[PDB]
Amino acid sequence: EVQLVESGGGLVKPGGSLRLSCSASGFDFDNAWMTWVRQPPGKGLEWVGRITGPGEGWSVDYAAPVEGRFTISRLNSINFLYLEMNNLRMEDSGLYFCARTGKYYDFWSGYPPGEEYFQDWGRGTLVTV
Amino acid sequence: FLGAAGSTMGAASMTLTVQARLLLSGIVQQQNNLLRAIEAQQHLLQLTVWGIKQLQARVLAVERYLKDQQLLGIWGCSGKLICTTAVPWNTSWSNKSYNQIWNNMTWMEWEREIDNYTSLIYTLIEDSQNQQEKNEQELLELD
Amino acid sequence: AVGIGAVFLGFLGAAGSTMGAASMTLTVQARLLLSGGIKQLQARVLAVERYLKDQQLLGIWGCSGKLICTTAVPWNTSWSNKSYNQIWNNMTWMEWEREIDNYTSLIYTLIEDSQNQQEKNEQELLELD
Amino acid sequence: LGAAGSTMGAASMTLTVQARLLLSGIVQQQNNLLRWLQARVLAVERYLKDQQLLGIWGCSGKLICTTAVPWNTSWSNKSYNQIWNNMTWMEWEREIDNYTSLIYTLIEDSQNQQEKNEQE
Amino acid sequence: AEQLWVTVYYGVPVWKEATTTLFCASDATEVHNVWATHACVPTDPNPQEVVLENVTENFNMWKNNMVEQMHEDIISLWDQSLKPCVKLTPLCVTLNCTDLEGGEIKNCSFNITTSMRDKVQKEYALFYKLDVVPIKNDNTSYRLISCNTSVITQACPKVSFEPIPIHYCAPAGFAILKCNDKKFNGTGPCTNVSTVQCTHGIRPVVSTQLLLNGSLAEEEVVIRSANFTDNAKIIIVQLNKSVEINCTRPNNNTRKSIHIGPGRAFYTTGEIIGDIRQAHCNISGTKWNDTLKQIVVKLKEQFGNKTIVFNHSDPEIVMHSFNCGGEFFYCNSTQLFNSTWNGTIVLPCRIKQIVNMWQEVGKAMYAPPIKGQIRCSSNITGLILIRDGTEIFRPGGGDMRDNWRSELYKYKVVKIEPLGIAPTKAKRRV
Amino acid sequence: IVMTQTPLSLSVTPGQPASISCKSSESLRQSNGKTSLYWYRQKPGQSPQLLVFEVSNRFSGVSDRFVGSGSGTDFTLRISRVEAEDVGFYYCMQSKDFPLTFGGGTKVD
Amino acid sequence: VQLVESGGGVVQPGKSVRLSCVVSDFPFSKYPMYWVRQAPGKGLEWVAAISGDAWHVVYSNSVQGRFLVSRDNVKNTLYLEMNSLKIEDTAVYRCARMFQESGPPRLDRWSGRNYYYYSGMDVWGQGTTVTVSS
Ligand SMILES: *[C@@H]1O[C@H](CO[C@@H]2O[C@@H](C)[C@@H](O)[C@@H](O)[C@@H]2O)[C@@H](O[C@@H]2O[C@H](CO)[C@@H](O[C@@H]3O[C@H](CO[C@H]4O[C@H](CO)[C@@H](O)[C@H](O)[C@@H]4O)[C@@H](O)[C@H](O[C@H]4O[C@H](CO)[C@@H](O[C@@H]5O[C@H](CO)[C@@H](O)[C@H](O)[C@H]5NC(C)=O)[C@H](O)[C@@H]4O[C@@H]4O[C@H](CO)[C@@H](O[C@@H]5O[C@H](CO)[C@H](O)[C@H](O)[C@H]5O)[C@H](O)[C@H]4NC(C)=O)[C@@H]3O)[C@H](O)[C@H]2NC(C)=O)[C@H](O)[C@H]1NC(C)=O
Ligand SMILES: *[C@@H]1O[C@H](CO[C@@H]2O[C@@H](C)[C@@H](O)[C@@H](O)[C@@H]2O)[C@@H](O[C@@H]2O[C@H](CO)[C@@H](O[C@@H]3O[C@H](CO[C@H]4O[C@H](CO[C@@H]5O[C@H](CO)[C@@H](O[C@@H]6O[C@H](CO)[C@H](O)[C@H](O)[C@H]6O)[C@H](O)[C@H]5NC(C)=O)[C@@H](O)[C@H](O)[C@@H]4O)[C@@H](O)[C@H](O[C@H]4O[C@H](CO)[C@@H](O)[C@H](O)[C@@H]4O)[C@@H]3O)[C@H](O)[C@H]2NC(C)=O)[C@H](O)[C@H]1NC(C)=O
Ligand SMILES: *[C@@H]1O[C@H](CO)[C@@H](O[C@@H]2O[C@H](CO)[C@@H](O[C@@H]3O[C@H](CO)[C@@H](O)[C@H](O)[C@@H]3O)[C@H](O)[C@H]2NC(C)=O)[C@H](O)[C@H]1NC(C)=O
Ligand SMILES: *[C@@H]1O[C@H](CO)[C@@H](O[C@@H]2O[C@H](CO)[C@@H](O)[C@H](O)[C@H]2NC(C)=O)[C@H](O)[C@H]1NC(C)=O
Ligand SMILES: *[C@@H]1O[C@H](CO)[C@@H](O[C@@H]2O[C@H](CO)[C@@H](O)[C@H](O)[C@H]2NC(C)=O)[C@H](O)[C@H]1NC(C)=O
Ligand SMILES: *[C@@H]1O[C@H](CO)[C@@H](O[C@@H]2O[C@H](CO)[C@@H](O)[C@H](O)[C@H]2NC(C)=O)[C@H](O)[C@H]1NC(C)=O
Ligand SMILES: *[C@@H]1O[C@H](CO)[C@@H](O[C@@H]2O[C@H](CO)[C@@H](O)[C@H](O)[C@H]2NC(C)=O)[C@H](O)[C@H]1NC(C)=O
Ligand SMILES: *[C@@H]1O[C@H](CO)[C@@H](O[C@@H]2O[C@H](CO)[C@@H](O)[C@H](O)[C@H]2NC(C)=O)[C@H](O)[C@H]1NC(C)=O
Ligand SMILES: *[C@@H]1O[C@H](CO)[C@@H](O[C@@H]2O[C@H](CO)[C@@H](O)[C@H](O)[C@H]2NC(C)=O)[C@H](O)[C@H]1NC(C)=O
Ligand SMILES: *[C@@H]1O[C@H](CO)[C@@H](O[C@@H]2O[C@H](CO)[C@@H](O)[C@H](O)[C@H]2NC(C)=O)[C@H](O)[C@H]1NC(C)=O
Ligand SMILES: *[C@@H]1O[C@H](CO[C@@H]2O[C@H](CO)[C@@H](O)[C@H](O)[C@H]2NC(C)=O)[C@@H](O)[C@H](O)[C@H]1NC(C)=O
Ligand SMILES: *[C@@H]1O[C@H](CO[C@@H]2O[C@@H](C)[C@@H](O)[C@@H](O)[C@@H]2O)[C@@H](O)[C@H](O)[C@H]1NC(C)=O
Ligand SMILES: *[C@@H]1O[C@H](CO)[C@@H](O)[C@H](O)[C@H]1NC(C)=O
Ligand SMILES: *[C@@H]1O[C@H](CO)[C@@H](O)[C@H](O)[C@H]1NC(C)=O
Ligand SMILES: *[C@@H]1O[C@H](CO)[C@@H](O)[C@H](O)[C@H]1NC(C)=O
Ligand SMILES: *[C@@H]1O[C@H](CO)[C@@H](O)[C@H](O)[C@H]1NC(C)=O
Ligand SMILES: *[C@@H]1O[C@H](CO)[C@@H](O)[C@H](O)[C@H]1NC(C)=O
Ligand SMILES: *[C@@H]1O[C@H](CO)[C@@H](O)[C@H](O)[C@H]1NC(C)=O
Ligand SMILES: *[C@@H]1O[C@H](CO)[C@@H](O)[C@H](O)[C@H]1NC(C)=O
Ligand SMILES: *[C@@H]1O[C@H](CO)[C@@H](O)[C@H](O)[C@H]1NC(C)=O
Ligand SMILES: *[C@@H]1O[C@H](CO)[C@@H](O)[C@H](O)[C@H]1NC(C)=O
Ligand SMILES: *[C@@H]1O[C@H](CO)[C@@H](O)[C@H](O)[C@H]1NC(C)=O
Repeated sequence: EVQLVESGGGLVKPGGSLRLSCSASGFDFDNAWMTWVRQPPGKGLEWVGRITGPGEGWSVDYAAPVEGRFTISRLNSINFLYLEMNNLRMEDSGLYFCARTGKYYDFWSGYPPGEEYFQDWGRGTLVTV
Repeated sequence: FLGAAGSTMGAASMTLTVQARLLLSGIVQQQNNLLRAIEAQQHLLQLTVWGIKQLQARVLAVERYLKDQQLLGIWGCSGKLICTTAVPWNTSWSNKSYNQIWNNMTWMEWEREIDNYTSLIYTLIEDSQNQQEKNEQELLELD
Repeated sequence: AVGIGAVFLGFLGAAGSTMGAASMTLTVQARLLLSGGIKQLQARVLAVERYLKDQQLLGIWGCSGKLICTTAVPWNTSWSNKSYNQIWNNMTWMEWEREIDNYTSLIYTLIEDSQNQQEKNEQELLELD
Repeated sequence: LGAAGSTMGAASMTLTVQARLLLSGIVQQQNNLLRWLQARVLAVERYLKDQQLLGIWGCSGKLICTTAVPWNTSWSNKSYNQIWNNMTWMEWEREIDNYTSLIYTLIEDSQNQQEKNEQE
Repeated sequence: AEQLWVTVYYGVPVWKEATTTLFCASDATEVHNVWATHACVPTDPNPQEVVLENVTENFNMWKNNMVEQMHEDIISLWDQSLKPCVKLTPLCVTLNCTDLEGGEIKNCSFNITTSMRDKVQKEYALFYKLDVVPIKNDNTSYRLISCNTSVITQACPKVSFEPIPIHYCAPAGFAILKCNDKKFNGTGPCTNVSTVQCTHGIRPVVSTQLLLNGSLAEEEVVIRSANFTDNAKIIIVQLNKSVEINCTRPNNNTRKSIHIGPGRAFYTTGEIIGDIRQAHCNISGTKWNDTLKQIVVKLKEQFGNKTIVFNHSDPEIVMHSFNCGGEFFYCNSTQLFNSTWNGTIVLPCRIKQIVNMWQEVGKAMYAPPIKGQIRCSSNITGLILIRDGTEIFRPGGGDMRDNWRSELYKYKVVKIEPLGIAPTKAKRRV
Repeated sequence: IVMTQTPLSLSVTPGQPASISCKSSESLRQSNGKTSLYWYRQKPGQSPQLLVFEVSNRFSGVSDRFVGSGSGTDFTLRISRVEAEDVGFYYCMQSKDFPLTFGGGTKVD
Repeated sequence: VQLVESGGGVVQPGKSVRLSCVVSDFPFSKYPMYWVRQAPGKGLEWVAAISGDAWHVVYSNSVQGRFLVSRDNVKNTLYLEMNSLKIEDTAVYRCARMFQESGPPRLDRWSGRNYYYYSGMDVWGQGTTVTVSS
């Protein structure tokens, strides 16, 4: 019954700013790790960044080509996820997904920090730069 | 300062980190220069039609500022911008679900959704919380 | 073609009630204190100039924005020969502000310069550690 | 205005007297309405300018409050005891008057627009 | 599920529709002008304009309170500056006039002036046919026109009359919305609604059958009205391509003074110097012809058959009227309404010195004479037209309120109410 | 309150204008800015149908010749060029306060 | 839309029945309702009224305390129960909808008292008939 709807995508000039939103439903958004993933045109899925939960201090991690330009945030009061993008380039354009993020670590074979997986996705919102 | 009047409620809280786009700061940078004393460098030279209207203009700048501070002052939410309360939302006020209010809605349409019910919410903050907590706080100082 | 009875409270509605019943009623007398051929304008400033004074005196006492608050100024039994439970259960407010009318000036000086002036020089010098 | 010649570490003990008498002074106009208030209305607006501005600066009610904003010595690099136990307040204002509005945005943003993003 | 809690947000971007009282902002001195009124808040050349993103907001250009507010105010400004001056009550006496096209200006000789009681004073005077009336009981002997009409009151000569742009600023907490659609009908919704704090320049020009110094519609020629197939709702023609006019008073016109008020001197035409040459105007014959065809194309998108006919529209209401340097011209604009669509145009002008009001009852201002020669040029950018129901178009009457509807047709007034609540999961810990 | 009307019987033929007025004891002007007087018609053997709700506005399915006016006490419904199917009754109904009453119903033949 | 009643007929004095008006399509909790009584050969008499949230009930003085009305916004029903019947209650009852919409109750600020607005009627049900005799 999980539902995620991205929004805010549109046409933007190089160097410009943009703010994508994600309305989360169907689960416990508050303690849930969230991730942004994009698909450039004619290319595959690409991990953008991920915000953690309370125990992790809402820490956020970023992909190298995007570190410094992009900002991931949350307002848990209305179960919204956000993506603040500044100084965009052509290659920033694609279809942007938000997805509920699960943590996995096998005790006997695992290596820290284990692995993160994406159990629920939204339909995406189109960024054109 | 109305830059996100077409944006959505789930997204307008992002740009609201600027002080409601420095809302009240536009008043103090106005009344520093509204109180240019060229009015006192003339004594208006007379009583004129404009100075009658300016006098009726500054009063509304005084009153309608106070009615927004007082209501924030009484709600236990003095000077903040986003504060939570103790009042439970009643679904009879709006049977809209969660994401439709935030992700999929403007602001001014949402005004007309609860402009009927708005006044009941005003009493149901004060007499439910801010009248109420002060007595229960004072009981916790009795010991 | 309208009409229903009372729901919450009225304006000045607790002004014949006891203190313990009027203490839960203060907001209605708090809201409508401000809102409500030159002689309208001369009223529209006196209504402001009375509101600021009562707002200002709460500001000095470390008690701005709260409806009620306590201090550390000791009540002096010379001011009232009334017993405790007579005050909180039998006396109305309108009677009560004829009984402590004379002492009021002593009270207001003995809030500021007594405590909330003194609770800043003590407050500022709790640093350095 | 008594400690106007004091140093900045000394005149701070008279901060309460200056604040009280800013508003209306002692009350003149002893009810003599027998026989034309713009100056009366401005004095409130001068007062309400500052209380709202201390409200945005997270510092309503207080007289002396701290911050999370470090100083930028390009304003004035004059060090601690060069001024504090050496200079009055009229002269310290005549060192910072060019930079005044620049201080006000920084106190607004990095102290309460910042700490609004720490509430959660 | 999560029990939702109430959260108060201060600074929400909401508003409503409201009414208010406005105040001027002049962008600039001895303060003796009727309209400019330099006792006024100075402006700010900050560009304050904020654009929106997603707004659909209906306006109106007739039921907007901003234009009814001026017409109760600009008559107040123009009558405060008329009250302390001298009355002209002893002037309404028996005249004796003669002439020195025919005889237009009139050497008139009335012979009392009660500076005192015992000794009334004979007097020399020079008048106009637009100010005097004949009397039926004797030989040629006249009187002023508006004796039994209203109190004729002289304007003080040390005043001014120039239009100066008056920026209406809303008071604080309010705001003014502004649309930016080029094809705006005048009464529909808009798409790009920008937000300002204080409007643009408005020249307070008074004129009839045209607009002077106006504004500029951009990229094409706009025609607006409400009820097209009714004859009542006057169409308003705004333009691009500002058409220039010259108008002049080719005389010298020295003025004398006559002491009638004990401390208040009456001013009249002393003697003209030179040659009696009628006041007129000049219009470029090329641009005017090119302009009217551009109107008819937009007319034939609302009256697209039974082709457009121009025909010209009592000395006052029929004539074209305007002011020029504190001097009021009545000009015969018959020539500009001749054609249909299937060098330097000279229009003659007459001069009246007893103007009337907007409601034209209860007061009658008298202009003082002005020494020297008067030149004024102005951009004609506004045309008033009325239908009759092929289609024939007259200029129209004299409802002066319609002038500013061509200048407030993008502006409404709102009320920023930045306090509002919304539910969320977070409760204040008590 | 009390609110009667006049005349009870108007036995007419089509082709002429006439009018029916309802007279008010208590004056009607509510604080919303409107006068709550509702004029409507029944046919014999039928539940009634709304002619005009306010004294100004009309209802759907109404000929243009049905005009009404009045002060706070005077109230008038005018029928221009009275149509052939104007049989039955005509009740004047007010909505000031309770109990909200009626008129007798003017019979038109 | 469709608007009829049920439960009509003929009873004795001292008896008690309850009618049943049923609406068809409009949102029923939004609107208030009414009851009217046309006597045979007479004009009309107002009977009763319910608020939209079924909280406010105003009766006529003659039938005060005897009758009973109620709502069920889920089942979209409308009841007029009656008690202590008299012979002069024999007339035509009609179920009727308010013309305008109504809002929620108002709560004036100056006195903690709500307000339910009430305006007149457009859609009369054809209605049943109750006769009280021997
Ligand atoms: C907040 O509160 C305010 C009120 O309070 C205000 O604020 C307070 C603070 C106080 O200050 C207070 O004093 C203030 O006033 C609420 O405002 C109210 O809003 C509602 C809308 O939600 C308004 O209701 C409408 O009113 C019109 C008439 O009002 C006019 O005049 C007023 C004032 O003069 C204006 O303000 C107003 O805008 C109008 O101009 C009324 O006619 C409307 O009803 C018709 O339309 C609806 C919509 O279709 C119909 O409902 C439908 O009914 C069918 C039938 O069963 C159902 O199948 C549908 O499901 C249902 N719903 C929908 C969505 O369709 C309704 O029945 C009626 O429909 C007409 O019905 C007739 C009769 O059947 C029909 O005529 C027929 O025609 C045919 C063909 O011609 C045949 O001839 C038949 O014989 C003939 O009978 C006609 O065709 C139908 N038309 C249509 C389109 O269906 C509508 O209710 C209300 O006026 C307004 N004010 C007040 C005081 O209440 C506000 O809502 C509150 N906010 C919130 C969020 O709640
Ligand atoms: C979210 O909001 C909800 C709605 O808010 C409402 O609207 C807002 C805009 C604002 O104005 C609010 O102020 C307003 O309340 C809140 O819901 C309210 O909750 C309160 C509870 O605190 C409710 O109060 C109860 O009211 C009941 C009704 O009282 C009326 O009726 C009494 C008599 O009752 C009548 O009896 C006859 C018997 O014959 C019934 O007739 C039968 O009807 C059948 C069905 O149609 C059938 O047709 C039969 O033929 C017919 O005989 C009749 O139907 C019935 N009336 C009703 C309405 O049912 C009167 O005595 C009384 O004066 C009033 O007129 C009370 O019964 C009830 O008391 C009972 O319940 C108590 C707690 O449950 C219990 O302790 C008591 O011992 C007692 O048993 C309450 O007093 C209020 O009605 C609600 N509002 C609405 C509109 O319904 C909601 O609270 C809020 N959410 C939260 C979390 O707070
Ligand atoms: C009639 O309309 C035309 C065009 O709308 C007006 O011409 C424009 O007038 C303004 C000010 O009068 C000019 O701005 C000035 O430009 C000069 C150029 O040297 C500059 O030095 C000044 O500082 C100022 O910026 C504007 O350029 C000019 N437009 C053009 C194309 O030349 C004209 O003034 C109007 N005349 C009347 C009588 O209304
Ligand atoms: C007005 O005064 C009466 C008493 O004179 C108050 O009634 C008392 O109310 C409390 C509250 O429940 C009861 O415990 C007492 O038993 C009541 N007194 C009596 C004699 O029965 C009444 O509350 C006062 N009005 C207000 C608004 O407080
Ligand atoms: C108006 O002025 C004319 C011009 O002076 C007056 O007419 C003169 O009257 C005297 C007296 O008989 C004659 O000597 C002159 O020859 C007349 N001149 C002319 C040009 O007619 C006249 O009396 C004055 N008054 C009126 C009422 O017309
Ligand atoms: C206009 O009429 C006046 C009469 O009022 C003429 O004024 C007279 O001028 C002569 C000299 O030319 C004087 O001697 C008289 O005393 C004047 N009479 C007066 C002032 O009443 C005047 O000449 C006429 N013509 C013009 C051009 O002004
Ligand atoms: C201003 O008005 C002029 C005059 O009509 C416009 O110029 C003509 O516009 C029409 C309609 O688009 C064209 O058919 C003509 O070719 C244009 N030129 C000439 C010389 O007639 C002009 O488009 C308007 N706008 C601006 C910005 O100048
Ligand atoms: C525009 O004006 C015309 C009048 O020339 C209106 O047309 C008629 O208006 C009368 C006025 O009540 C109606 O009785 C007629 O039925 C109308 N005729 C037609 C064919 O509509 C027209 O309605 C007006 N339009 C607007 C939008 O005001
Ligand atoms: C109206 O008067 C103006 C003078 O203000 C004329 O403008 C001059 O036009 C000539 C062309 O013949 C230019 O060479 C001058 O530079 C212009 N001078 C100024 C000051 O504008 C204008 O030509 C006149 N006629 C019309 C029809 O506008
Ligand atoms: C505007 O001027 C024209 C000039 O042709 C006037 O038209 C005619 O003027 C002659 C005078 O030589 C009259 O005999 C005619 O009767 C006029 N024609 C018409 C149709 O009236 C015109 O009268 C003037 N109009 C105004 C208002 O001044
Ligand atoms: C809505 O209007 C804006 C306005 O943009 C301005 O356009 C003028 C045109 O002359 C130009 O001079 C300004 O520089 C522009 N910018 C500013 C900040 O004033 C347009 O940009 C939008 O495209 C318009 N929207 C539509 C749908 O046309
Ligand atoms: C919200 O946006 C809608 C577009 O998407 C719709 O959203 C959900 C809630 C469903 O209704 C579904 O039909 C669509 O996917 C608009 O249609 C709508 O007008 C917007 N505004 C609201 C609901 O207030
Ligand atoms: C309307 O707002 C949405 C939400 O941000 C945005 O996608 C869209 O670009 C806006 N409309 C226009 C015309 O920019
Ligand atoms: C003023 O001057 C005297 C002597 O110069 C000094 O002792 C005194 O303390 C000064 N005042 C203050 C407030 O320091
Ligand atoms: C403030 O410090 C920054 C470095 O952090 C410097 O770049 C800037 O010039 C300083 N401000 C001014 C006004 O000089
Ligand atoms: C304070 O400043 C004055 C300025 O000349 C100087 O004379 C004096 O020595 C200073 N005192 C101290 C303690 O620095
Ligand atoms: C004014 O003219 C009339 C007309 O002849 C004359 O009788 C009268 O004496 C004159 N009065 C004066 C003061 O010149
Ligand atoms: C009066 O003077 C006028 C002006 O010349 C003249 O037409 C008229 O004939 C004169 N009256 C007599 C009786 O001559
Ligand atoms: C302007 O356009 C709107 C639709 O966009 C239309 O409803 C309106 O009637 C038009 N204006 C006129 C005067 O017809
Ligand atoms: C107006 O034009 C005429 C001829 O066309 C010329 O004689 C006159 O000098 C012009 N006046 C002005 C002010 O341009
Ligand atoms: C005149 O009417 C006809 C009929 O539709 C139309 O085809 C034609 O375009 C119209 N003429 C003009 C100039 O629009
Ligand atoms: C203009 O209007 C007059 C008014 O009677 C009319 O006689 C004339 O035919 C119209 N057309 C022209 C070209 O004058």
